Amino acid sequence: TTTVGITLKDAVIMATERRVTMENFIMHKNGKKLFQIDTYTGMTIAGLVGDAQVLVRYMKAELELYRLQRRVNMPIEAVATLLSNMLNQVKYMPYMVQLLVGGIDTAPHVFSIDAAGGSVEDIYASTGSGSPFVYGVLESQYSEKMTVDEGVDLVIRAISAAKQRDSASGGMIDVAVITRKDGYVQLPTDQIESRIRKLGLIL
Amino acid sequence: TTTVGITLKDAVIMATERRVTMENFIMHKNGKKLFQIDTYTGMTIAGLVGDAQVLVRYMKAELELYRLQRRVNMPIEAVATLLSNMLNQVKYMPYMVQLLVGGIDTAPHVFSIDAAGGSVEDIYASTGSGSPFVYGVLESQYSEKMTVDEGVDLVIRAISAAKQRDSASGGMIDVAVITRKDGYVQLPTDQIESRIRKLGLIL
Amino acid sequence: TTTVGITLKDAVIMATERRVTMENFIMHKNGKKLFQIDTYTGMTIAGLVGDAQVLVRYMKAELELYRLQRRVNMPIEAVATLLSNMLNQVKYMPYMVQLLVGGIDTAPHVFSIDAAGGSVEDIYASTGSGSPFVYGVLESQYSEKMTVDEGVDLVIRAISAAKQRDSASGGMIDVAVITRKDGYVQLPTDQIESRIRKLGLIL
Amino acid sequence: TTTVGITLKDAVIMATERRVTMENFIMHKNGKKLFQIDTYTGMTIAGLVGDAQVLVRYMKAELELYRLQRRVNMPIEAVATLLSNMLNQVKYMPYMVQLLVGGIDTAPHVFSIDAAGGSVEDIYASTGSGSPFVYGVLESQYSEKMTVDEGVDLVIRAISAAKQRDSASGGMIDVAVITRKDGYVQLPTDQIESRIRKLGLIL
Amino acid sequence: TVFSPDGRLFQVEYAREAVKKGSTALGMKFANGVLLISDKKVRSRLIEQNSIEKIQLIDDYVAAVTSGLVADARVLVDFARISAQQEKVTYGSLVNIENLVKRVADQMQQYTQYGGVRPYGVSLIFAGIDQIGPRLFDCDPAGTINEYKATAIGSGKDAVVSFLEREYKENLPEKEAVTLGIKALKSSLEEGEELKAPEIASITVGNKYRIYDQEEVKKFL
Amino acid sequence: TVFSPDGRLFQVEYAREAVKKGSTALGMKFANGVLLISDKKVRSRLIEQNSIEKIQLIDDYVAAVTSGLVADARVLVDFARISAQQEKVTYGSLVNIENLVKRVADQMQQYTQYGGVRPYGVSLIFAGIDQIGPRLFDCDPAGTINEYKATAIGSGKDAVVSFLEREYKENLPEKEAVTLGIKALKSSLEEGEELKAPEIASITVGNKYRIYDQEEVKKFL
Amino acid sequence: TVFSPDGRLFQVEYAREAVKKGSTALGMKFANGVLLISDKKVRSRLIEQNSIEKIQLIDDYVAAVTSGLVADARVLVDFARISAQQEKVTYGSLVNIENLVKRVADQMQQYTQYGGVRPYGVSLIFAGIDQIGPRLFDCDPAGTINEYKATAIGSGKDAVVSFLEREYKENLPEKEAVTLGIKALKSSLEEGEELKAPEIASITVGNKYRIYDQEEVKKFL
Amino acid sequence: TVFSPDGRLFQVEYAREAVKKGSTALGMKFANGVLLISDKKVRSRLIEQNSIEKIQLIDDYVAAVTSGLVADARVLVDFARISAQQEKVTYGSLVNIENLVKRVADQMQQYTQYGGVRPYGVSLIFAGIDQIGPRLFDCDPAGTINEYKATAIGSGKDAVVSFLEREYKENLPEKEAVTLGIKALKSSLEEGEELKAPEIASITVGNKYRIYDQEEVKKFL
Amino acid sequence: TVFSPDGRLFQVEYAREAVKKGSTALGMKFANGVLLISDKKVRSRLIEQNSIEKIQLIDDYVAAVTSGLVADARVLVDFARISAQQEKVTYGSLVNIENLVKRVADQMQQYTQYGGVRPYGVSLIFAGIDQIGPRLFDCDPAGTINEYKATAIGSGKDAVVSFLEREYKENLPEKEAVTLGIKALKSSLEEGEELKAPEIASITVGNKYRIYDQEEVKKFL
Repeated sequence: TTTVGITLKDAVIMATERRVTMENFIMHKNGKKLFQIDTYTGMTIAGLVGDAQVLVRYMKAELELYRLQRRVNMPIEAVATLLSNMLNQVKYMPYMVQLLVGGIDTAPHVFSIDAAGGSVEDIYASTGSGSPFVYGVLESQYSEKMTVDEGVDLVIRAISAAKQRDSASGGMIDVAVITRKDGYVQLPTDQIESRIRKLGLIL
Repeated sequence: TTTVGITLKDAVIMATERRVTMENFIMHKNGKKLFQIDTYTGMTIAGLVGDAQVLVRYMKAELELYRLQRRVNMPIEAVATLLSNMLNQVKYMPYMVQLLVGGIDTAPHVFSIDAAGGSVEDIYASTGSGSPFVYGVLESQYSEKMTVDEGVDLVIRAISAAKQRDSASGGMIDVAVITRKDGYVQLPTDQIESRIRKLGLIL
Repeated sequence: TTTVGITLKDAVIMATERRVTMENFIMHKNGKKLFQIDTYTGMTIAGLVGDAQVLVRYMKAELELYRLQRRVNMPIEAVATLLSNMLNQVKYMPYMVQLLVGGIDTAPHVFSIDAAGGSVEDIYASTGSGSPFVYGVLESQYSEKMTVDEGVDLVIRAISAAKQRDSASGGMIDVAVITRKDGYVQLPTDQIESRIRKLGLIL
Repeated sequence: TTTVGITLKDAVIMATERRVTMENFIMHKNGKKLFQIDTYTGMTIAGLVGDAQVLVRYMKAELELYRLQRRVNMPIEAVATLLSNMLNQVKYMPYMVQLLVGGIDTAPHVFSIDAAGGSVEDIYASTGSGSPFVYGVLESQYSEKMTVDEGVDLVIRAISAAKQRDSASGGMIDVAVITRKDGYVQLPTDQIESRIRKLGLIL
Repeated sequence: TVFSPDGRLFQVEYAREAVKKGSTALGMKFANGVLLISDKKVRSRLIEQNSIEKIQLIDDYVAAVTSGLVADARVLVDFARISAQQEKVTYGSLVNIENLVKRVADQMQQYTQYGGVRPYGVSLIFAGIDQIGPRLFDCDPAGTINEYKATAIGSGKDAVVSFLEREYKENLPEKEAVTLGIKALKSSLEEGEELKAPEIASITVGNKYRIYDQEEVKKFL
Repeated sequence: TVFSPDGRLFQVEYAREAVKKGSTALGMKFANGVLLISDKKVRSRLIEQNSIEKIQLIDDYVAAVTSGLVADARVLVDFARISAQQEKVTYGSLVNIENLVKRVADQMQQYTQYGGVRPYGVSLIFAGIDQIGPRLFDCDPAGTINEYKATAIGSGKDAVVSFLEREYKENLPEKEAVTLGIKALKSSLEEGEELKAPEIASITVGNKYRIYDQEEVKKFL
Repeated sequence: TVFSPDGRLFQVEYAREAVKKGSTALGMKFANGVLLISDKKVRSRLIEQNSIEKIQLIDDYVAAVTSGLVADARVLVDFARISAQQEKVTYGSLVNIENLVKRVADQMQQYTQYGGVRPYGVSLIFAGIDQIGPRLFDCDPAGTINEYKATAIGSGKDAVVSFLEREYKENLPEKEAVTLGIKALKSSLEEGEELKAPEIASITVGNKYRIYDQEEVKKFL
Repeated sequence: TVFSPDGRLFQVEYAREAVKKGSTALGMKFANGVLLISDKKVRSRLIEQNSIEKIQLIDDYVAAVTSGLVADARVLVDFARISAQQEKVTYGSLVNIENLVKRVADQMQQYTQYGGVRPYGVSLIFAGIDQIGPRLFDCDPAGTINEYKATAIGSGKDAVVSFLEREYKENLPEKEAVTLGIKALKSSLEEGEELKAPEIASITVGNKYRIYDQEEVKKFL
Repeated sequence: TVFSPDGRLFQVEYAREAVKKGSTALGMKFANGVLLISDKKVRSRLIEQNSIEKIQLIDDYVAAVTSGLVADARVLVDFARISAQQEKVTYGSLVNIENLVKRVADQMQQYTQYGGVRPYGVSLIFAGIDQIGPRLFDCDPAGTINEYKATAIGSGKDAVVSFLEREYKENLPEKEAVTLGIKALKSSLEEGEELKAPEIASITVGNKYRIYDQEEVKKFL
């Protein structure tokens, strides 16, 4: 699994690969690991699949019911605190996942949540098994002054560099850009294939 | 993790580093491990992250509800006794943390609380993995006649000396000074960088 | 840990050291392990710290509520029987402590209570890890005809001899003398330092 | 531990030593292991101490409440059957003891009860760790035609012979003689010391 | 069981009306000791007199005499026995009789609030020896405790109490206190009725609880 | 079930009114033994006489005869049997019959407090041999126990008790006590009614419980 | 317990009618300390005066005096003691007496909503020393708390309060406040009645709770 | 609590009759802030004025003023505090005050269906600062919520509301809104009554909750 | 809630009498879409108009308008929201709105059998888009569901329904259906009353739920 979250000024760029693997065996070449939880909020799952899908359904219900009962979207620290309280109440019969929550609430935020409920905000985060290769690219090429398109090209370079050296990562890259003006925008396959083919990458 | 509490006359100085690590791997270079629980009271967490954050949320609720119901802040021995009763009621499905509670209740106090609920008051305490290096500095350089600024410089020297020799400790130092006159004062980043750069330290 | 109880005619002398240790590491150089449970009754804890502090709070509540409901202090055999029934009701999720209860109820008594609830009365008892050195001193120098001051000097010699040869024992010695005339009297630090310095001991 | 029960015509002689030991270490040189449960009935405990003391308190309550509700003392087979039903209802979270019950109900009886509730009546029984030495003396010197004083001298010889060769047995011997005429009679220390010194024994 | 506009509980008053139809009983403190005296009006010759016990033992130091409905009295005596043995298991001995009386009376009070249960129609007298010495108590169907020195319960309460605030003096011996209690019990009866042998029980400080046999009572008549 | 202003429980009084419509039954203590006699008025010729049991065994040492509502009587006999077997499992034997009667009567008392249940309309007579020897008991729908020497329950109680306080003497043999009980049961009937064969059961000390067969009863008529 | 069309709870009003028949009690704050005074009308010479406690201790810093039905008062004092010891176990000390009063009064309020239980007919006065110093409270059978400086409960409440809004001044010493409370308690009585020795209890800031002995009260008369 | 043939709930109407006997209270929204004003009619000189709190804090951003029965008001304020802290534990902060009011009012509605419990006789006013800014709410014993801009509860509600639909204007400063609320509270009183010092509390957007001290209120009179 | 001899449930009839006092509401199906119109009679100028929501959203595809008691309406809307989110968690999407209405109405039916609870005095109108397209439902306090094409609930139901069985035609556009609903809502009012701005909400097939803003409604007047 490979999972990236990038905070830029007025923007959150989150992206993944799509491979589902059974111990060495590529069971599914097109998974879905990047979800829209709320209008300005997306989470991204890694780890076991069934636990993570249950968490996605539950958080879509909780955030939509919150939005209906309160007339304004849930803040991102409250989303991450809600997942922290949920994941920590079991702790011994645990959900074996790790999650990223990214969104806009007059400030872009990326929260990284582990299997026991420790939510930590950071300017860029990455979960999965291909995580250290992404962290290797983002230690050397990330800058907080980048535009949105340089951010998308950076995350495509990071996940491509993780796909070259991790065997549990691969497939098409799903990128989603979250802004206040346009909202949660799932970038199309054609633009991502154009950026992959343009930057000199064969995926 | 590295965590210091210092009792001076009319003052409590508590401080930490900021690194969150997964077994050798620096997951987050800016955590938050020093919290304000009450107007004159701060705790400081070490150990597992999700358990410690749940304890922080619970103790903020308990101390604020106590303050509203009783019109006067909770004494520090009652805060530490409340954490002792809370942590000891599980004891077998335990919270795997260790905590410091420091505050002013017409006397400065620092309580050290372990994972099973044994609260012991001491004039200076230190929790975390970088704990013995801090205890090495504080055995040789602590004096009860110090001023507040000599105390802040001492805790900066202790956490810097722990950051040099522990790999699970690092990052920016968060210092908070608790007095009766000014209250809980989180010292700014610029003053701490000025004291680090002034004392001859590169962090 | 080192813990002594001595029965003399019309007197009970109980005393401890003050060191709290984490496997080789002196976490706290001033603990509190000698408590006053009732007006003529004191217990003394050894073992795990959080369990023992919970037992101290519970027994203070039970003996004070007994004294209010019944207009006369609880007999010492009933205190030890109450701790025996309490510690034995768990027995499998146990409190891992060992306790001494000493008091005056028209006869001086010292009861030794283990982690499973076996209360045995004896004329002198000692718990902790430095227990056999105390038993070595008390086998050769205890006499039932001693005065109170010879008793206090004896317990200071016993705990000093345990501090020389046990690494988990150390610190200042807390001595408390329980009589019918004066009650529970915690002896001051100055008198104990005077008796330590007078008998030729460096602590 | 060493524990003897002897049935003679119109008499039951039960006796013990008094040592309480922690794995090699003589914690208490004067325990109490021979108890009076009812006016004509005494039990005798061996094994773990706290479990056995809880069993003594419970059986004193049950036999006294039986005597008040029914105007006549409980038969000995019903005492042993009551302990058998009590000890067997746990069986997996067990009381780790072994017990003797002796008494007069127009016939002298000695019942031996183990940790799982198997009560067997016998003419002489012995529990504890020094049990086989007592059984060695009683196989060769017991006779059913003995008087009460020859019985007391026999049990003193048996427990002395167990004290010579078992390290977990020792101390003063407590002998109690149960008859219909005199009842439960705890023999004094002076008579037992006179019989020990008279028979040529140093204890 | 609700309040009357006068501020009264009617089921408790009617329970006291059920108490006023029981056998007359006395409790008298004498010099280091307590007496309990109960009337034993066995009407038929067919009732076995070997097992009519009016003075119930709760402990070999503590006894009680009941009046009112006899079935609720048997229930409260059984609860008092189980509570006494719980105090002996938990603590080791029974230091104060007053808290045994408070546990029985807090059982009796609880049925004077809850709507799904009627009050007990029983008044009790407790008596015994504890560390404060000889103690005597009276318990009222509302759950009301009063520590006394001489008292009566039952049908002829007012004649006996009216006798014992003019004829009772403090530190009597045992035989004089028994004789005073017997002539009190005769003062409760109207003429035509002679006392058949009542039941008398005594305890002194240090000893256990001694119940008088038959010919000693007939000598004390 | 609440108190009347007189201090009375009305459901217990009405339950006793339900008891006064049952079959007449006797219990008589004789020289080391107990008798139970019950009337067996089988009206129709169509009722099977092979299995009409009026004297129920609770134990092969302990029996009971009931009166009142027969369904509540069957329930109380089943509870008495289960309680007797619990005492045999827990202790090993049944030392006192009185505590079996106290467990049944403390079952019967409990329905005279709680509002969601009516009292039992059954009076019982217990009888048997324990370590105190031959014992005979009577249990009243309030839950009231009285140990007796001769008693009756049912419709014709007062004629039988009024016969047995002028015709009963203490240490009769078995045949004389059966003959006295049969003429007591005839003294309960008015003229026009002849006794069809009643049911008689006896126990002596040491032996088990012996129920009389048919031709012995017809000889005893 | 339902609403009246006037907007009233009738069982609470009738409970206050039950409170108006209790013994008169005072609480007075003096200069760093609190007084509690209770009347001790022992009528019979047969009531033991060694153990009549009108001023109950809940803690060696906190005491309470009750009025109304004495059995419900005993229940509420036992609940107050258990709640005080729960606060000492959980926290370590008792920082505020007001929350002890709020736990007792939230026990008393709960029975004024639920239909299966009647309200408590008890008014209480709490008093003691905490970190805010000397504090005095009054608790009403609806569960209503009022912090006071001088108050009375019981039968003669209005005479004592009417005396203490014309005769009470703020920072009295201990002896002057006791003398003022005693003449207040005399002002409640009508003529013909003389005070037999009442019960007075005091606490000052820093010390524990001191209950006056007998001859000091008779000197203070 | 059942329906009337008119389609009415009578216990809710009678609960509103219990609400009409409380102290008069105001809530006023001013320019980025909320006011709560409560009347403090302390009658006796013996009531301690240091701890009479009419304006209860639920949060250092959220306060409420109650009217009606004061014990049920204390219960609902404690439930509001525990619910506020549950929202802070679960989510991290209190984003909307309206759902706190909906949890309190859904507690109050639940007792207007179930038959074993009476409704609360309390009307509340909530007030505070959330992400939608200054918000003011009113809660009716049926459990009915209305968001307002100026309101009153209690005895003199109609005089204050009738004053505030002719004298209230939208974006007042703080001092003008306090002065308008004080003359509204004077408009509720009849002649002969002068205001002793009421309790005024205010909050502005960004700051915490500020309760006025004594001499500022006496200056604002 | 029991049967009348006519075969009627009286608490349901009285609950409908409570429904006849609510605000008038319309639901109208137009060409691929549903309308909900509610009257917004805000009387005082002090009620905040920013948060008076008469048309509640249960889902961004499904909305409901309530009439009757507003507190029970808030409870039923909260139950409808939680039930909708349970169907989204369990299945993944909300395929049929009719089963959401059946879960709400089977909650409302359950209180019309059990004796310890009164019925809901609320009638609801559900509306939304599912796989069968635009659907409109009405729910009656007995728990009775009827799928409609145009309906009204509240006080002026019969004037609006009587208007819409002579003025309603099937496949109107959105603006014509809103104009017809507004003149229906004017047909419910008597003279003297002018419509202040009501609340109108619409959904079309494929889109989400669109609530009209203020100046569009004032243009539609």
